[PDB]
Amino acid sequence: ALDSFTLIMQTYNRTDLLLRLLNHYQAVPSLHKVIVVWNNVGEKGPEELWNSLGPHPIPVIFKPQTANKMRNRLQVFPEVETNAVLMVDDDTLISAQDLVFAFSIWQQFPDQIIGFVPRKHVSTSSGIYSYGGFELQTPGPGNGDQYSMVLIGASFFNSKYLELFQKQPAAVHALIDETQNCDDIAMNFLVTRHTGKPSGIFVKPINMVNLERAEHFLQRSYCINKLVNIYDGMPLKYSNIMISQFGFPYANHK
Amino acid sequence: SALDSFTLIMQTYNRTDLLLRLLNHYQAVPSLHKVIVVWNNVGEKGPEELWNSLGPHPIPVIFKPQTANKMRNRLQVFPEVETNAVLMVDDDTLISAQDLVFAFSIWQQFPDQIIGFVPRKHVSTSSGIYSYGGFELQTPGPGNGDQYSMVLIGASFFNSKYLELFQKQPAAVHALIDETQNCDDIAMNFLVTRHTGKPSGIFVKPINMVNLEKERAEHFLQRSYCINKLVNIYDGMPLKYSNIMISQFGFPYANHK
Ligand SMILES: CC(=O)N[C@H]1[C@@H](OP(=O)(O)OP(=O)(O)OC[C@H]2O[C@@H](n3ccc(=O)[nH]c3=O)[C@H](O)[C@@H]2O)O[C@H](CO)[C@@H](O)[C@@H]1O
Ligand SMILES: CC(=O)N[C@H]1[C@@H](OP(=O)(O)OP(=O)(O)OC[C@H]2O[C@@H](n3ccc(=O)[nH]c3=O)[C@H](O)[C@@H]2O)O[C@H](CO)[C@@H](O)[C@@H]1O
Ligand SMILES: [Mn+2]
Ligand SMILES: [Mn+2]
Repeated sequence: ALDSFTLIMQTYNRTDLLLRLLNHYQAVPSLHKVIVVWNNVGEKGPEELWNSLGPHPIPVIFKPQTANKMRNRLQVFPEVETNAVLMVDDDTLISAQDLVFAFSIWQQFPDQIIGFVPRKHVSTSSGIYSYGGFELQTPGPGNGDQYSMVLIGASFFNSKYLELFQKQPAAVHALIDETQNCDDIAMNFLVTRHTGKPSGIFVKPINMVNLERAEHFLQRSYCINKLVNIYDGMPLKYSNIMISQFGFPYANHK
Repeated sequence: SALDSFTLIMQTYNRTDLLLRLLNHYQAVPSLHKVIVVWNNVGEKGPEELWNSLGPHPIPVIFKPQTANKMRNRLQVFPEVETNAVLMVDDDTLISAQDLVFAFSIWQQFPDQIIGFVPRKHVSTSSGIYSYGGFELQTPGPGNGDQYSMVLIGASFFNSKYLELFQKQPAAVHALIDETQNCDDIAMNFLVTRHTGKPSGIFVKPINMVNLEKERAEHFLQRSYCINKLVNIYDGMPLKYSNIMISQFGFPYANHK
Protein backbone atom coordinates (compact mmCIF):
# COMPACT_ATOMS: atom_id res chain seq x y z
CA ALA A 1 0.00 0.00 0.00
CA LEU A 2 3.14 2.14 0.04
CA ASP A 3 3.37 4.59 -2.87
CA SER A 4 0.39 2.84 -4.41
CA PHE A 5 -3.07 4.02 -5.35
CA THR A 6 -6.55 2.55 -5.26
CA LEU A 7 -8.78 2.62 -8.31
CA ILE A 8 -12.41 3.43 -7.60
CA MET A 9 -14.78 2.76 -10.48
CA GLN A 10 -18.54 3.21 -10.17
CA THR A 11 -20.52 1.26 -12.78
CA TYR A 12 -24.08 1.35 -14.10
CA ASN A 13 -25.36 -0.54 -17.16
CA ARG A 14 -21.84 -0.74 -18.58
CA THR A 15 -20.80 -4.17 -17.35
CA ASP A 16 -19.19 -5.19 -20.63
CA LEU A 17 -17.13 -1.98 -20.65
CA LEU A 18 -16.23 -2.47 -16.99
CA LEU A 19 -14.64 -5.85 -17.64
CA ARG A 20 -12.84 -4.45 -20.66
CA LEU A 21 -11.48 -1.55 -18.60
CA LEU A 22 -10.64 -3.78 -15.62
CA ASN A 23 -8.61 -5.97 -17.95
CA HIS A 24 -6.50 -2.89 -18.75
CA TYR A 25 -6.31 -1.16 -15.38
CA GLN A 26 -5.34 -4.29 -13.45
CA ALA A 27 -1.99 -4.22 -15.19
CA VAL A 28 -1.06 -0.63 -14.36
CA PRO A 29 2.02 -0.11 -12.15
CA SER A 30 1.55 1.17 -8.60
CA LEU A 31 -2.05 -0.05 -8.51
CA HIS A 32 -2.77 -1.59 -5.10
CA LYS A 33 -6.42 -2.49 -5.35
CA VAL A 34 -9.63 -1.93 -7.29
CA ILE A 35 -13.02 -1.15 -5.78
CA VAL A 36 -15.99 -1.49 -8.10
CA VAL A 37 -18.97 0.56 -6.93
CA TRP A 38 -21.78 -1.60 -8.30
CA ASN A 39 -24.75 0.71 -8.81
CA ASN A 40 -26.85 -1.85 -10.68
CA VAL A 41 -29.38 -2.36 -7.89
CA GLY A 42 -30.57 -5.95 -7.90
CA GLU A 43 -28.08 -7.43 -10.38
CA LYS A 44 -25.42 -10.12 -9.92
CA GLY A 45 -21.87 -8.69 -10.04
CA PRO A 46 -19.42 -10.24 -12.60
CA GLU A 47 -17.05 -11.18 -9.78
CA GLU A 48 -17.63 -14.86 -10.56
CA LEU A 49 -16.68 -14.55 -14.22
CA TRP A 50 -13.79 -12.36 -13.11
CA ASN A 51 -12.33 -14.95 -10.73
CA SER A 52 -12.75 -17.73 -13.27
CA LEU A 53 -10.44 -15.72 -15.52
CA GLY A 54 -7.90 -15.19 -12.77
CA PRO A 55 -5.26 -14.88 -11.56
CA HIS A 56 -5.16 -11.09 -11.42
CA PRO A 57 -2.32 -8.72 -10.41
CA ILE A 58 -4.33 -7.00 -7.65
CA PRO A 59 -7.49 -7.55 -5.55
CA VAL A 60 -10.76 -6.39 -7.08
CA ILE A 61 -13.56 -5.71 -4.61
CA PHE A 62 -17.13 -5.55 -5.86
CA LYS A 63 -19.33 -3.57 -3.49
CA PRO A 64 -23.07 -3.91 -4.32
CA GLN A 65 -24.87 -0.62 -3.69
CA THR A 66 -28.33 -0.10 -2.20
CA ALA A 67 -29.27 2.64 -4.65
CA ASN A 68 -28.03 4.07 -7.91
CA LYS A 69 -26.50 7.21 -6.46
CA MET A 70 -23.78 9.22 -8.18
CA ARG A 71 -22.18 9.93 -4.81
CA ASN A 72 -21.74 6.25 -3.92
CA ARG A 73 -18.14 6.30 -5.13
CA LEU A 74 -17.45 9.07 -2.63
CA GLN A 75 -18.05 6.96 0.48
CA VAL A 76 -15.26 5.91 2.80
CA PHE A 77 -14.53 2.29 1.89
CA PRO A 78 -12.59 0.55 4.68
CA GLU A 79 -10.85 -1.49 1.97
CA VAL A 80 -8.98 1.59 0.72
CA GLU A 81 -5.50 1.29 2.22
CA THR A 82 -3.79 4.00 0.17
CA ASN A 83 -3.35 7.75 0.59
CA ALA A 84 -4.34 8.28 -3.03
CA VAL A 85 -7.37 7.29 -5.02
CA LEU A 86 -7.69 7.00 -8.80
CA MET A 87 -11.24 7.72 -9.84
CA VAL A 88 -12.23 6.85 -13.39
CA ASP A 89 -15.64 6.60 -15.03
CA ASP A 90 -16.51 3.18 -16.45
CA ASP A 91 -16.27 4.37 -20.06
CA THR A 92 -12.79 5.87 -19.96
CA LEU A 93 -9.55 4.09 -20.88
CA ILE A 94 -6.50 6.05 -19.69
CA SER A 95 -3.13 4.66 -20.78
CA ALA A 96 -0.75 3.37 -18.11
CA GLN A 97 1.80 5.99 -19.19
CA ASP A 98 -0.65 8.77 -18.34
CA LEU A 99 -1.56 7.18 -15.02
CA VAL A 100 2.04 6.53 -13.97
CA PHE A 101 3.07 10.10 -14.72
CA ALA A 102 -0.06 11.68 -13.24
CA PHE A 103 0.33 9.62 -10.07
CA SER A 104 3.90 10.89 -9.70
CA ILE A 105 2.50 14.41 -10.02
CA TRP A 106 -0.10 13.75 -7.30
CA GLN A 107 2.67 12.59 -4.95
CA GLN A 108 4.20 16.06 -5.27
CA PHE A 109 0.80 17.74 -4.77
CA PRO A 110 -1.15 15.20 -2.66
CA ASP A 111 -3.65 17.86 -1.50
CA GLN A 112 -4.86 18.76 -5.00
CA ILE A 113 -6.88 16.92 -7.65
CA ILE A 114 -4.54 15.74 -10.42
CA GLY A 115 -6.58 14.95 -13.51
CA PHE A 116 -7.05 14.97 -17.26
CA VAL A 117 -10.32 16.88 -17.66
CA PRO A 118 -10.18 20.62 -16.87
CA ARG A 119 -13.27 22.83 -16.72
CA LYS A 120 -14.22 26.26 -15.44
CA HIS A 121 -16.85 28.68 -14.28
CA VAL A 122 -17.48 32.09 -15.86
CA SER A 123 -19.56 35.09 -14.83
CA THR A 124 -21.07 37.77 -17.06
CA SER A 125 -23.61 38.95 -14.47
CA SER A 126 -22.56 39.90 -10.93
CA GLY A 127 -22.93 36.88 -8.70
CA ILE A 128 -24.33 34.65 -11.46
CA TYR A 129 -22.01 31.92 -12.69
CA SER A 130 -22.06 29.58 -15.64
CA TYR A 131 -20.31 26.22 -16.20
CA GLY A 132 -18.19 25.44 -19.25
CA GLY A 133 -14.93 24.72 -20.99
CA PHE A 134 -12.78 26.28 -23.69
CA GLU A 135 -15.80 27.33 -25.78
CA LEU A 136 -16.32 30.11 -23.22
CA GLN A 137 -14.21 33.26 -23.00
CA THR A 138 -11.28 33.28 -20.58
CA PRO A 139 -12.16 34.72 -17.14
CA GLY A 140 -8.60 35.24 -15.96
CA PRO A 141 -6.38 38.33 -16.42
CA GLY A 142 -4.87 38.26 -19.90
CA ASN A 143 -4.22 35.65 -22.59
CA GLY A 144 -4.61 31.90 -22.66
CA ASP A 145 -7.47 30.24 -20.82
CA GLN A 146 -8.10 29.10 -17.24
CA TYR A 147 -9.75 26.23 -15.44
CA SER A 148 -11.07 26.25 -11.87
CA MET A 149 -12.04 22.60 -11.72
CA VAL A 150 -10.63 19.20 -12.65
CA LEU A 151 -13.35 16.56 -13.03
CA ILE A 152 -13.03 13.66 -10.60
CA GLY A 153 -14.08 11.05 -13.16
CA ALA A 154 -10.47 10.89 -14.38
CA SER A 155 -8.21 11.96 -11.55
CA PHE A 156 -5.99 11.22 -8.59
CA PHE A 157 -6.89 12.79 -5.25
CA ASN A 158 -6.29 12.26 -1.54
CA SER A 159 -8.44 9.57 0.06
CA LYS A 160 -8.98 11.85 3.05
CA TYR A 161 -11.16 13.97 0.80
CA LEU A 162 -13.75 11.21 0.82
CA GLU A 163 -14.12 11.55 4.57
CA LEU A 164 -14.07 15.34 4.32
CA PHE A 165 -16.79 15.06 1.69
CA GLN A 166 -19.01 13.16 4.11
CA LYS A 167 -18.64 16.04 6.60
CA GLN A 168 -19.96 18.72 4.24
CA PRO A 169 -23.22 20.61 5.02
CA ALA A 170 -26.46 18.67 4.62
CA ALA A 171 -27.60 21.09 1.92
CA VAL A 172 -24.64 19.94 -0.19
CA HIS A 173 -25.52 16.24 0.07
CA ALA A 174 -29.15 17.12 -0.53
CA LEU A 175 -28.14 18.99 -3.69
CA ILE A 176 -26.10 16.04 -5.00
CA ASP A 177 -28.94 13.57 -4.52
CA GLU A 178 -31.43 16.10 -5.88
CA THR A 179 -29.60 16.48 -9.18
CA GLN A 180 -27.71 13.16 -9.16
CA ASN A 181 -25.00 15.30 -10.67
CA CYS A 182 -22.51 17.94 -9.55
CA ASP A 183 -20.60 15.58 -7.28
CA ASP A 184 -17.32 16.64 -8.87
CA ILE A 185 -18.25 20.31 -8.73
CA ALA A 186 -18.85 19.68 -5.02
CA MET A 187 -15.52 17.91 -4.59
CA ASN A 188 -13.76 20.86 -6.20
CA PHE A 189 -15.51 23.40 -3.95
CA LEU A 190 -14.53 21.27 -0.96
CA VAL A 191 -10.88 20.82 -1.90
CA THR A 192 -10.11 24.44 -2.68
CA ARG A 193 -11.84 25.50 0.53
CA HIS A 194 -9.57 23.13 2.48
CA THR A 195 -6.31 24.11 0.78
CA GLY A 196 -6.87 27.68 -0.37
CA LYS A 197 -5.18 26.65 -3.62
CA PRO A 198 -6.67 25.76 -7.01
CA SER A 199 -8.72 22.61 -6.42
CA GLY A 200 -6.72 20.83 -9.08
CA ILE A 201 -3.85 20.69 -11.54
CA PHE A 202 -4.35 19.79 -15.18
CA VAL A 203 -2.19 17.03 -16.60
CA LYS A 204 -2.54 16.82 -20.38
CA PRO A 205 -3.20 13.18 -21.41
CA ILE A 206 -1.19 11.52 -24.16
CA ASN A 207 -3.56 8.62 -24.65
CA MET A 208 -6.97 8.79 -22.98
CA VAL A 209 -10.01 7.43 -24.80
CA ASN A 210 -13.75 7.34 -24.21
CA LEU A 211 -15.29 4.00 -25.20
CA GLU A 212 -18.96 4.11 -26.24
CA ARG A 213 -29.77 14.37 -21.54
CA ALA A 214 -30.25 17.99 -22.64
CA GLU A 215 -30.55 19.53 -19.17
CA HIS A 216 -27.49 17.64 -17.93
CA PHE A 217 -25.32 20.67 -18.65
CA LEU A 218 -27.98 23.02 -17.33
CA GLN A 219 -27.70 21.43 -13.89
CA ARG A 220 -23.97 22.10 -13.96
CA SER A 221 -24.37 25.87 -13.85
CA TYR A 222 -27.37 25.51 -11.51
CA CYS A 223 -25.20 23.66 -8.99
CA ILE A 224 -22.38 26.18 -8.99
CA ASN A 225 -24.84 28.92 -8.08
CA LYS A 226 -26.53 26.73 -5.46
CA LEU A 227 -23.19 25.84 -3.89
CA VAL A 228 -22.23 29.50 -3.82
CA ASN A 229 -25.41 30.19 -1.83
CA ILE A 230 -24.92 27.25 0.49
CA TYR A 231 -21.28 28.18 1.14
CA ASP A 232 -21.97 31.91 0.98
CA GLY A 233 -19.12 32.46 -1.47
CA MET A 234 -17.40 31.39 -4.71
CA PRO A 235 -14.17 29.68 -3.58
CA LEU A 236 -12.95 28.24 -6.89
CA LYS A 237 -9.61 29.60 -8.00
CA TYR A 238 -8.34 29.87 -11.56
CA SER A 239 -5.14 28.32 -12.83
CA ASN A 240 -3.55 28.09 -16.26
CA ILE A 241 -0.90 25.52 -15.38
CA MET A 242 -0.80 22.65 -17.87
CA ILE A 243 1.60 19.83 -17.02
CA SER A 244 3.11 17.45 -19.57
CA GLN A 245 5.90 14.90 -19.24
CA PHE A 246 9.36 16.23 -20.06
CA GLY A 247 10.60 14.11 -22.94
CA PHE A 248 7.43 12.06 -23.36
CA PRO A 249 6.86 12.04 -26.26
CA TYR A 250 10.55 12.35 -27.14
CA ALA A 251 11.85 15.92 -27.64
CA ASN A 252 8.48 17.50 -26.78
CA HIS A 253 10.35 20.23 -24.90
CA LYS A 254 11.23 21.92 -28.19
CA SER B 1 4.62 48.04 -6.39
CA ALA B 2 7.99 46.33 -5.95
CA LEU B 3 6.04 43.32 -4.63
CA ASP B 4 4.16 42.11 -7.72
CA SER B 5 7.25 42.72 -9.81
CA PHE B 6 10.68 41.43 -10.78
CA THR B 7 14.08 42.92 -11.55
CA LEU B 8 15.94 42.13 -14.76
CA ILE B 9 19.63 41.52 -14.18
CA MET B 10 21.59 41.39 -17.43
CA GLN B 11 25.36 40.93 -17.55
CA THR B 12 26.97 42.12 -20.77
CA TYR B 13 30.32 41.74 -22.48
CA ASN B 14 31.33 42.80 -25.99
CA ARG B 15 27.66 42.83 -27.00
CA THR B 16 26.68 46.44 -26.30
CA ASP B 17 24.65 46.62 -29.51
CA LEU B 18 22.95 43.31 -28.74
CA LEU B 19 22.40 44.60 -25.20
CA LEU B 20 20.75 47.81 -26.36
CA ARG B 21 18.49 45.91 -28.74
CA LEU B 22 17.37 43.53 -26.00
CA LEU B 23 16.88 46.46 -23.60
CA ASN B 24 14.49 48.12 -26.04
CA HIS B 25 12.42 44.93 -25.80
CA TYR B 26 12.66 44.05 -22.12
CA GLN B 27 11.85 47.59 -20.97
CA ALA B 28 8.27 47.16 -22.17
CA VAL B 29 7.52 43.86 -20.48
CA PRO B 30 4.72 43.86 -17.85
CA SER B 31 5.65 43.58 -14.14
CA LEU B 32 9.24 44.69 -14.79
CA HIS B 33 10.28 46.85 -11.86
CA LYS B 34 13.83 47.71 -12.83
CA VAL B 35 16.82 46.66 -14.91
CA ILE B 36 20.33 46.21 -13.61
CA VAL B 37 22.98 46.04 -16.32
CA VAL B 38 26.14 44.33 -15.07
CA TRP B 39 28.79 46.06 -17.21
CA ASN B 40 31.72 43.65 -17.55
CA ASN B 41 33.60 45.72 -20.12
CA VAL B 42 36.47 46.73 -17.84
CA GLY B 43 37.73 50.10 -19.04
CA GLU B 44 35.03 50.91 -21.59
CA LYS B 45 32.46 53.67 -21.06
CA GLY B 46 28.82 52.65 -20.66
CA PRO B 47 25.95 53.46 -23.11
CA GLU B 48 24.02 55.13 -20.29
CA GLU B 49 24.32 58.56 -21.93
CA LEU B 50 22.92 57.11 -25.15
CA TRP B 51 20.19 55.36 -23.17
CA ASN B 52 19.00 58.56 -21.49
CA SER B 53 19.15 60.51 -24.74
CA LEU B 54 16.57 58.15 -26.22
CA GLY B 55 14.41 58.35 -23.12
CA PRO B 56 11.89 58.35 -21.55
CA HIS B 57 11.79 54.68 -20.60
CA PRO B 58 9.16 52.73 -18.60
CA ILE B 59 11.57 51.70 -15.84
CA PRO B 60 14.90 52.78 -14.36
CA VAL B 61 17.95 51.09 -15.84
CA ILE B 62 21.04 51.03 -13.64
CA PHE B 63 24.38 50.41 -15.32
CA LYS B 64 26.86 49.07 -12.81
CA PRO B 65 30.53 49.21 -13.96
CA GLN B 66 32.43 46.11 -12.90
CA THR B 67 35.97 45.80 -11.50
CA ALA B 68 36.91 42.71 -13.48
CA ASN B 69 35.13 40.70 -16.19
CA LYS B 70 33.89 37.87 -13.97
CA MET B 71 30.97 35.56 -14.79
CA ARG B 72 29.75 35.80 -11.19
CA ASN B 73 29.44 39.59 -11.22
CA ARG B 74 25.73 39.24 -11.96
CA LEU B 75 25.38 37.11 -8.84
CA GLN B 76 26.33 39.92 -6.46
CA VAL B 77 23.81 41.51 -4.11
CA PHE B 78 22.89 44.79 -5.76
CA PRO B 79 21.37 47.27 -3.30
CA GLU B 80 19.14 48.54 -6.10
CA VAL B 81 17.26 45.23 -6.34
CA GLU B 82 13.97 45.91 -4.55
CA THR B 83 11.98 42.90 -5.76
CA ASN B 84 11.70 39.38 -4.39
CA ALA B 85 12.07 38.01 -7.91
CA VAL B 86 15.01 38.35 -10.25
CA LEU B 87 14.77 37.82 -14.00
CA MET B 88 18.22 36.76 -15.17
CA VAL B 89 18.90 36.71 -18.90
CA ASP B 90 22.03 36.50 -21.06
CA ASP B 91 22.58 39.43 -23.42
CA ASP B 92 22.05 37.23 -26.48
CA THR B 93 18.62 35.91 -25.55
CA LEU B 94 15.28 37.42 -26.53
CA ILE B 95 12.30 36.09 -24.57
CA SER B 96 8.77 37.15 -25.53
CA ALA B 97 6.68 39.15 -23.05
CA GLN B 98 4.12 36.34 -23.17
CA ASP B 99 6.68 33.79 -21.88
CA LEU B 100 7.94 36.18 -19.22
CA VAL B 101 4.49 37.10 -17.92
CA PHE B 102 3.51 33.46 -17.65
CA ALA B 103 6.83 32.26 -16.22
CA PHE B 104 6.77 35.00 -13.59
CA SER B 105 3.28 33.94 -12.51
CA ILE B 106 4.64 30.41 -12.15
CA TRP B 107 7.55 31.69 -10.09
CA GLN B 108 5.04 33.44 -7.83
CA GLN B 109 3.60 30.03 -6.95
CA PHE B 110 7.01 28.36 -6.49
CA PRO B 111 9.14 31.30 -5.18
CA ASP B 112 11.89 29.03 -3.85
CA GLN B 113 12.62 27.38 -7.20
CA ILE B 114 14.31 28.35 -10.44
CA ILE B 115 11.66 28.91 -13.11
CA GLY B 116 13.32 28.84 -16.50
CA PHE B 117 13.18 27.96 -20.18
CA VAL B 118 16.39 25.91 -20.51
CA PRO B 119 16.45 22.45 -18.86
CA ARG B 120 19.64 20.45 -18.45
CA LYS B 121 20.87 17.47 -16.47
CA HIS B 122 23.67 15.41 -14.98
CA VAL B 123 24.06 11.68 -15.64
CA SER B 124 26.27 9.01 -14.11
CA THR B 125 27.61 6.02 -16.05
CA SER B 126 30.40 5.10 -13.63
CA SER B 127 29.60 5.23 -9.92
CA GLY B 128 30.61 8.55 -8.43
CA ILE B 129 31.38 10.32 -11.69
CA TYR B 130 28.93 12.74 -13.28
CA SER B 131 28.60 14.20 -16.77
CA TYR B 132 26.76 17.28 -17.98
CA GLY B 133 24.35 17.27 -20.91
CA GLY B 134 20.86 17.59 -22.36
CA PHE B 135 18.24 15.55 -24.19
CA GLU B 136 21.01 14.01 -26.35
CA LEU B 137 22.00 11.91 -23.33
CA GLN B 138 19.95 8.93 -22.11
CA THR B 139 17.48 9.39 -19.28
CA PRO B 140 18.78 8.79 -15.73
CA GLY B 141 15.41 8.32 -14.04
CA PRO B 142 13.57 4.93 -14.00
CA GLY B 143 12.54 4.73 -17.63
CA ASN B 144 10.08 6.86 -19.51
CA GLY B 145 10.48 10.26 -21.08
CA ASP B 146 13.49 12.28 -19.96
CA GLN B 147 14.59 14.12 -16.80
CA TYR B 148 16.22 17.44 -15.97
CA SER B 149 18.11 18.30 -12.81
CA MET B 150 18.96 21.92 -13.59
CA VAL B 151 17.36 25.04 -15.07
CA LEU B 152 20.04 27.39 -16.39
CA ILE B 153 19.92 30.85 -14.81
CA GLY B 154 20.71 32.59 -18.09
CA ALA B 155 16.97 32.68 -18.86
CA SER B 156 15.03 32.30 -15.63
CA PHE B 157 13.20 33.67 -12.62
CA PHE B 158 14.55 33.06 -9.12
CA ASN B 159 14.41 34.51 -5.62
CA SER B 160 16.70 37.47 -4.94
CA LYS B 161 17.40 35.87 -1.57
CA TYR B 162 19.57 33.38 -3.48
CA LEU B 163 22.06 35.97 -4.74
CA GLU B 164 22.81 36.78 -1.10
CA LEU B 165 22.98 33.11 -0.22
CA PHE B 166 25.41 32.56 -3.08
CA GLN B 167 27.83 35.01 -1.48
CA LYS B 168 27.84 32.79 1.62
CA GLN B 169 28.97 29.69 -0.27
CA PRO B 170 32.34 27.98 0.26
CA ALA B 171 35.18 30.01 -1.25
CA ALA B 172 35.95 26.96 -3.39
CA VAL B 173 32.69 27.54 -5.27
CA HIS B 174 33.60 31.16 -5.95
CA ALA B 175 37.09 30.06 -6.89
CA LEU B 176 35.72 27.35 -9.19
CA ILE B 177 33.48 29.82 -11.02
CA ASP B 178 36.40 32.23 -11.28
CA GLU B 179 38.75 29.44 -12.42
CA THR B 180 36.59 28.38 -15.37
CA GLN B 181 34.59 31.59 -15.81
CA ASN B 182 31.76 29.10 -16.21
CA CYS B 183 29.40 27.00 -14.10
CA ASP B 184 27.74 29.84 -12.24
CA ASP B 185 24.37 28.41 -13.24
CA ILE B 186 25.41 24.92 -12.12
CA ALA B 187 26.48 26.33 -8.76
CA MET B 188 23.19 28.21 -8.34
CA ASN B 189 21.29 24.98 -8.99
CA PHE B 190 23.41 23.11 -6.43
CA LEU B 191 22.82 25.92 -3.93
CA VAL B 192 19.04 26.16 -4.39
CA THR B 193 18.37 22.42 -4.24
CA ARG B 194 20.55 22.05 -1.14
CA HIS B 195 18.46 24.81 0.42
CA THR B 196 14.97 23.57 -0.51
CA GLY B 197 15.32 19.81 -0.62
CA LYS B 198 13.39 20.01 -3.89
CA PRO B 199 14.43 20.03 -7.54
CA SER B 200 16.33 23.29 -7.99
CA GLY B 201 13.97 24.26 -10.77
CA ILE B 202 10.79 23.84 -12.74
CA PHE B 203 10.91 23.88 -16.52
CA VAL B 204 8.53 26.18 -18.36
CA LYS B 205 8.40 25.48 -22.09
CA PRO B 206 8.95 28.75 -23.99
CA ILE B 207 6.61 29.72 -26.80
CA ASN B 208 8.82 32.44 -28.27
CA MET B 209 12.47 32.60 -27.19
CA VAL B 210 15.27 33.30 -29.64
CA ASN B 211 19.05 33.49 -29.37
CA LEU B 212 20.52 36.45 -31.25
CA GLU B 213 24.17 35.44 -30.72
CA LYS B 214 24.98 35.70 -34.43
CA GLU B 215 23.49 39.21 -34.52
CA ARG B 216 35.50 27.23 -26.84
CA ALA B 217 35.66 23.44 -27.04
CA GLU B 218 36.42 23.24 -23.34
CA HIS B 219 33.28 25.17 -22.39
CA PHE B 220 31.35 21.89 -22.55
CA LEU B 221 33.99 19.83 -20.79
CA GLN B 222 34.29 22.45 -18.04
CA ARG B 223 30.63 21.81 -17.32
CA SER B 224 31.03 18.12 -16.45
CA TYR B 225 34.25 18.99 -14.59
CA CYS B 226 32.32 21.50 -12.46
CA ILE B 227 29.65 19.01 -11.48
CA ASN B 228 32.28 16.68 -10.05
CA LYS B 229 34.24 19.56 -8.51
CA LEU B 230 31.09 20.89 -6.84
CA VAL B 231 30.21 17.41 -5.64
CA ASN B 232 33.52 17.28 -3.76
CA ILE B 233 33.10 20.74 -2.29
CA TYR B 234 29.63 19.72 -1.09
CA ASP B 235 30.67 16.13 -0.35
CA GLY B 236 27.72 14.87 -2.40
CA MET B 237 25.37 15.17 -5.40
CA PRO B 238 22.33 17.24 -4.23
CA LEU B 239 20.66 17.77 -7.62
CA LYS B 240 17.21 16.21 -7.96
CA TYR B 241 15.59 14.94 -11.16
CA SER B 242 12.22 16.22 -12.39
CA ASN B 243 10.12 15.60 -15.48
CA ILE B 244 7.60 18.37 -15.04
CA MET B 245 7.12 20.53 -18.11
CA ILE B 246 4.79 23.49 -17.73
CA SER B 247 2.94 25.16 -20.57
CA GLN B 248 0.19 27.75 -20.41
CA PHE B 249 -3.34 26.33 -20.59
CA GLY B 250 -5.03 27.74 -23.68
CA PHE B 251 -1.92 29.49 -24.96
CA PRO B 252 -1.67 28.78 -27.85
CA TYR B 253 -5.43 28.39 -28.16
CA ALA B 254 -6.75 24.85 -27.60
CA ASN B 255 -3.24 23.55 -26.88
CA HIS B 256 -4.88 21.47 -24.17
CA LYS B 257 -6.28 19.16 -26.89
C1 LIG C 1 -17.59 15.08 -19.60
C2 LIG C 1 -17.85 15.44 -18.15
O1 LIG C 1 -18.30 16.58 -17.85
N1 LIG C 1 -17.56 14.46 -17.27
C3 LIG C 1 -18.34 14.26 -16.04
C4 LIG C 1 -19.74 13.71 -16.38
O2 LIG C 1 -19.60 12.49 -17.08
P1 LIG C 1 -20.73 11.81 -17.97
O3 LIG C 1 -21.79 12.79 -18.32
O4 LIG C 1 -19.96 11.29 -19.13
O5 LIG C 1 -21.31 10.65 -17.09
P2 LIG C 1 -21.31 9.15 -17.19
O6 LIG C 1 -22.59 8.62 -17.69
O7 LIG C 1 -20.18 8.63 -18.00
O8 LIG C 1 -21.20 8.59 -15.70
C5 LIG C 1 -20.08 8.90 -14.84
C6 LIG C 1 -19.94 7.84 -13.75
O9 LIG C 1 -21.22 7.76 -13.06
C7 LIG C 1 -21.72 6.44 -13.15
N2 LIG C 1 -23.20 6.48 -13.24
C8 LIG C 1 -23.83 7.19 -14.29
C9 LIG C 1 -25.18 7.26 -14.42
C10 LIG C 1 -26.02 6.58 -13.46
O10 LIG C 1 -27.25 6.57 -13.47
N3 LIG C 1 -25.33 5.89 -12.43
C11 LIG C 1 -23.95 5.79 -12.26
O11 LIG C 1 -23.45 5.16 -11.32
C12 LIG C 1 -21.02 5.77 -14.33
O12 LIG C 1 -21.04 4.35 -14.23
C13 LIG C 1 -19.64 6.43 -14.29
O13 LIG C 1 -18.72 5.77 -13.40
O14 LIG C 1 -20.48 13.54 -15.13
C14 LIG C 1 -19.92 12.70 -14.05
C15 LIG C 1 -20.60 13.15 -12.75
O15 LIG C 1 -20.42 14.53 -12.49
C16 LIG C 1 -18.38 12.90 -13.85
O16 LIG C 1 -17.85 11.70 -13.29
C17 LIG C 1 -17.62 13.20 -15.16
O17 LIG C 1 -16.31 13.68 -14.83
C1 LIG D 1 22.93 26.79 -23.29
C2 LIG D 1 23.95 27.05 -22.19
O1 LIG D 1 24.63 26.09 -21.75
N1 LIG D 1 23.78 28.24 -21.56
C3 LIG D 1 24.74 28.73 -20.57
C4 LIG D 1 26.03 29.24 -21.26
O2 LIG D 1 25.72 30.26 -22.20
P1 LIG D 1 26.74 30.78 -23.31
O3 LIG D 1 27.79 29.76 -23.58
O4 LIG D 1 25.85 31.04 -24.47
O5 LIG D 1 27.35 32.12 -22.76
P2 LIG D 1 27.35 33.55 -23.23
O6 LIG D 1 28.52 33.88 -24.07
O7 LIG D 1 26.08 33.93 -23.94
O8 LIG D 1 27.48 34.44 -21.90
C5 LIG D 1 26.45 34.45 -20.90
C6 LIG D 1 26.43 35.77 -20.15
O9 LIG D 1 27.75 35.99 -19.59
C7 LIG D 1 28.28 37.21 -20.08
N2 LIG D 1 29.74 37.05 -20.23
C8 LIG D 1 30.29 36.12 -21.15
C9 LIG D 1 31.63 35.99 -21.36
C10 LIG D 1 32.54 36.87 -20.64
O10 LIG D 1 33.76 36.88 -20.77
N3 LIG D 1 31.93 37.79 -19.75
C11 LIG D 1 30.57 37.91 -19.46
O11 LIG D 1 30.16 38.60 -18.53
C12 LIG D 1 27.50 37.54 -21.36
O12 LIG D 1 27.56 38.91 -21.68
C13 LIG D 1 26.12 36.99 -21.02
O13 LIG D 1 25.29 37.90 -20.32
O14 LIG D 1 26.95 29.69 -20.25
C14 LIG D 1 26.53 30.86 -19.48
C15 LIG D 1 27.57 31.09 -18.39
O15 LIG D 1 27.89 29.92 -17.68
C16 LIG D 1 25.15 30.63 -18.81
O16 LIG D 1 24.60 31.90 -18.47
C17 LIG D 1 24.12 29.88 -19.71
O17 LIG D 1 23.07 29.36 -18.89
MN1 LIG E 1 -19.04 9.46 -19.54
MN1 LIG F 1 24.94 32.54 -25.37
